[PDB]
Amino acid sequence: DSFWEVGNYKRTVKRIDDGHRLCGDLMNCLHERARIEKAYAQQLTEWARRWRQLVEKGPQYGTVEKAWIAVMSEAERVSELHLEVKASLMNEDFEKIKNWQKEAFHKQMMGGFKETKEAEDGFRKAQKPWAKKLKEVEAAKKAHHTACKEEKLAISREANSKADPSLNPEQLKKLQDKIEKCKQDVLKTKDKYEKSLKELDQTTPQYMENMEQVFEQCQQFEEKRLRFFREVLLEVQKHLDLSNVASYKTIYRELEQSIKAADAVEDLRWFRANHGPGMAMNWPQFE
Amino acid sequence: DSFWEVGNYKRTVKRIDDGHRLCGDLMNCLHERARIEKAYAQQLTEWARRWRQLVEKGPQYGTVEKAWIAVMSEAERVSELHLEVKASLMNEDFEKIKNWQKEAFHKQMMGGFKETKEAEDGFRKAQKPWAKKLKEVEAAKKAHHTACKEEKLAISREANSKADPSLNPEQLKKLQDKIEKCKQDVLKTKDKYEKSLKELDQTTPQYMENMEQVFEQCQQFEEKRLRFFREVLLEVQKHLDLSNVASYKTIYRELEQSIKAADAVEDLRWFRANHGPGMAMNWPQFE
Ligand SMILES: [Ca+2]
Ligand SMILES: [Ca+2]
Ligand SMILES: [Cl-]
Ligand SMILES: [Cl-]
Repeated sequence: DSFWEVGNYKRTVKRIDDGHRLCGDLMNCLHERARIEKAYAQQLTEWARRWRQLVEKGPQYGTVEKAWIAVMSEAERVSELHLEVKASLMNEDFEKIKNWQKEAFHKQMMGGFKETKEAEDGFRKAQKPWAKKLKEVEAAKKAHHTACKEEKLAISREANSKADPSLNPEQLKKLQDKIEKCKQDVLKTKDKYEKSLKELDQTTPQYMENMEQVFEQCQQFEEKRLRFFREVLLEVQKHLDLSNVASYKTIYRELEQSIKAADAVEDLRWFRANHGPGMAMNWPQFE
Repeated sequence: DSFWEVGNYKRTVKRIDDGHRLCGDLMNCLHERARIEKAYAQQLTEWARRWRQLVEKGPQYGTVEKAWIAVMSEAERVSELHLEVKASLMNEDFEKIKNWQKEAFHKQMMGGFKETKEAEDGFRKAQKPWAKKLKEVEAAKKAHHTACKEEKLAISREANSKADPSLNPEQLKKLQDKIEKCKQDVLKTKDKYEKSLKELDQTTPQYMENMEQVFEQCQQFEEKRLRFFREVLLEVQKHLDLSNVASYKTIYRELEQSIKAADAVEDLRWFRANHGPGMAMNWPQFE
């Protein structure tokens, strides 16, 4: 069926509540992910703390130890970034939505929202006249299609004397009497039936305005929401994007640094002077 | 105290068994790293399957819907990357260390490594001659400082003769013989104490030389593990680095462009003509 048909704006008004619903959704969606971003960061700092300790108590000293611990550090510094994502999603994006939802929706006392009950009210009194003066027409339709069908009944019960030569005098008098009263009956109904249509076609213009006038407002409101989503999702896109960052490559430019700084020659060197033949020795002498 | 003191070559030998353990530690270190990269991916893909349904089943249609879902996609393509890390870590870095750690370590039929019992036996082979040559000197020490101190007591037997005209020169002869007997036990022992040292010096150049080769043979083997750790870690750093990854930057340049394609006007135009004043209508007529 059509929107212009009485009470079919229902699905345009329903979009309002759906709008409020789509806010909470976009919030939970962001939040639920923000929680995952922290889950990763937390697992990294925990892991780092674990091995930064295991390596410490480990038997592996020297420059290699530093090169090793450099990875525990990268894990931490990565956690710092991902731990920043979380906040960037909640403190900014999430809230920026929560606020928009309140400054756009107002919970009516009874139920639903103000801007929802208003659209309904608006559409109603913007369709009322075209609906009421649609009853005059419809009440005239079943008033004419009842008389116009009543005419054929007279035309039928008029030739009922083609077999029975009964009271012919009183017959052709009454038969041609009812078909005449029915002639004006169908004509007077059509006359008042054409009127109702005029009375409606005159209500149409004003009805075409008030409706679209109430509808246009909804579109504008929905626009503010759509354009708002494109605005938030973009920010979110930048809060997830770590490729377009400089501090990221840094973490992996310095990791390569520390690892390369592992001079094996220098390690064996140290070990040679502290545990190897490089140690002093009181060679046995006369006492 | 010093490495050159007999037996004090354990620290440099214990280094061997440590080298093995260390490998096992670094393997667990990487395994736990990837195991987290996996859990992080699993959480992402499931976050996608989670909301990719809620959005498609939700009241959010049109371009804005696509822009929204566009996020789920980035959440998947990212998860896919961290899964490449898990594999790279376990299939290469890990399987590499494990492989190396077995090709350089062979457990005995008794326990311990063939290379552990390799250096120890080697050290003893080069130190035994020096040790046994020293055990003689050590005995000569409790040989000269046993007759030389035995000499000092011989003077006591004479010093005690200051106010005791006891025996005759007959006894003086008994203490007079110790002049050409006790003194000999000091000049003959000190003479041999010389030999023990002189002869030991003939067994120290060959001693250090030999003791050196063994130690260097450890420096060689140890070097291999060190340089290996460097080679490995370098690769590991590269398997964790998503900075210089072509696919990574693309993910977001693609997400962003997808969100910018979210035309608000596009969605609006559609609704008005599908549920609004745009819909056609059978304006009442004569029947
Ligand atoms: Ca250590
Ligand atoms: Ca949908
Ligand atoms: Cl409220
Ligand atoms: Cl209220």
